[PDB]
Amino acid sequence: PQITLAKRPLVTIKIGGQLKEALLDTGADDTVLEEMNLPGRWKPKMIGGIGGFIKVRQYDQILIEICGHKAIGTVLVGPTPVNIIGRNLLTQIGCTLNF
Amino acid sequence: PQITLAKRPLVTIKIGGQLKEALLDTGADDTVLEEMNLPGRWKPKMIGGIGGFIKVRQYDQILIEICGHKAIGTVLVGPTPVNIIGRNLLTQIGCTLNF
Ligand SMILES: CC(C)[C@H](NC(=O)[C@H](C)NC(=O)OCc1ccccc1)C(=O)N[C@@H](Cc1ccccc1)[C@@H](O)[C@H](O)[C@H](Cc1ccccc1)NC(=O)[C@@H](NC(=O)[C@H](C)NC(=O)OCc1ccccc1)C(C)C
Ligand SMILES: COc1ccc(Br)c(OC)c1C(=O)O
Ligand SMILES: COc1ccc(Br)c(OC)c1C(=O)O
Repeated sequence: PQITLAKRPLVTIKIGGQLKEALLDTGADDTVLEEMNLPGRWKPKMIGGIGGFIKVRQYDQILIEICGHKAIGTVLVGPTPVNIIGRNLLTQIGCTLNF
Repeated sequence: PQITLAKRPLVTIKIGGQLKEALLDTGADDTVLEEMNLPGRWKPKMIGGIGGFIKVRQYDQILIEICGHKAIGTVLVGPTPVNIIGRNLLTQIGCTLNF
């Protein structure tokens, strides 16, 4: 698809067997999801942005389906007000910026 | 151009008489620049990111050039570590996400 930016690029995703929306975010190095339960091991990490830092649980090898495209990578789960798809997954779905 | 996302989507911009690198940021509603002077009498504005909210300065009617594409709009200035080009400007230069 081609997505214009008059509105936030919020798209349907599937993760952990659940339908969610997430922001296709070219300004995010990493993928950061709203607090949710995922099974298995994780490691404590912190990530920084405009407000300072938040603490997140880092999960590896998480599958996310993004507009029907599969991506697998590292996902951080924590107190973000928006699910963020970062560049680690955007490259896997062949996402580019064009102008 | 077509910009892949293996690395940060940094491009050169011109603003306030200064050449700078900035992030083409689809996850940003607004454009936020590192501490600098801009012409005009600013208004206060709150913006929110990972880590919470910060208070920044809003300058309206600011000229910016982004890879040869001229734009005019509102630009925020505050304690960001990276110059961020947000959707308010990305739409003006005809920038889309594609996959
Ligand atoms: C999502 C993260 C992985 C992320 N950071 C990274 O990729 C790397 C690992 N971080 C990094 O390099 O951090 C270094 C450092 C360390 C300490 C503190 C400062 C910075 C990031 O925050 N990326 C942001 C840009 C940036 C990148 C590097 C360093 C600093 C910030 C935006 O691209 C990203 O798209 C976020 C997503 C977001 C939305 C809101 C809450 C949580 C996450 N957008 C934003 O931060 C923008 N906010 C918005 O667009 C919000 C949604 N709108 C808004 O504030 O509108 C005004 C409004 C407020 C209140 C009422 C009325 C209107 C901001 C740049 C303007
Ligand atoms: C550095 O500290 C953390 C980072 C991520 C997480 Br998740 C943490 O646990 C809540 C902690 C901590 O031990 O407080
Ligand atoms: C009013 O919309 C927002 C503005 C800034 C931020 Br930060 C928001 O959180 C993601 C929201 C929102 O929850 O929709």
